[PDB]
Amino acid sequence: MGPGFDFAQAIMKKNTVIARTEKGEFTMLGVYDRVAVIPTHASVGEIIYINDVETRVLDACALRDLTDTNLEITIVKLDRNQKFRDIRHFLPRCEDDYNDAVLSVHTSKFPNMYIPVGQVTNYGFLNLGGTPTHRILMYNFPTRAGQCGGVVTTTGKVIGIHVGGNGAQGFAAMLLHSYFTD
Repeated sequence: MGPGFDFAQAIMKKNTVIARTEKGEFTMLGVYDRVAVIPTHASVGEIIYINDVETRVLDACALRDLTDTNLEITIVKLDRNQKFRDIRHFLPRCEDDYNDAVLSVHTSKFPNMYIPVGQVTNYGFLNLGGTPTHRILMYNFPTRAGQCGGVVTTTGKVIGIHVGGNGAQGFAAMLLHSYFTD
């Protein structure tokens, strides 16, 4: 409807796949080459389904900060025959607050879903499903089951992936450029 949705749509159309694990179906953001991200609570194993195709996981790393606190991001390298468009230049370098964000989801349950969530706070610490978690972004939208892995964007930036909610607020794990240096 506007330049926010334009950016979100551009990311969804080229940089997302449907990931299925034994814990559910997730929006999965491809970042570069065969590297993607998913919430750690997806419990990625040796095999994952990508757009309903059996795919070997070449590597999976559940990220933690240097205090050994959960970040709720898992970086996955996929045994896929095709690379993602490189979107690492759209990743923020530092922790920050944002205006006018969009949360975009693409699953069997929620195809082509875009939500204008508005103001995004650098919330920091969250007890997420009983797990202490850092670098949490917060938006005042009542997000629901099926939205985990959803991409949070502003015009020009891919800033996080949706990892939970409490019925009134939604929470995303930050994406930082420094996670994806090679």
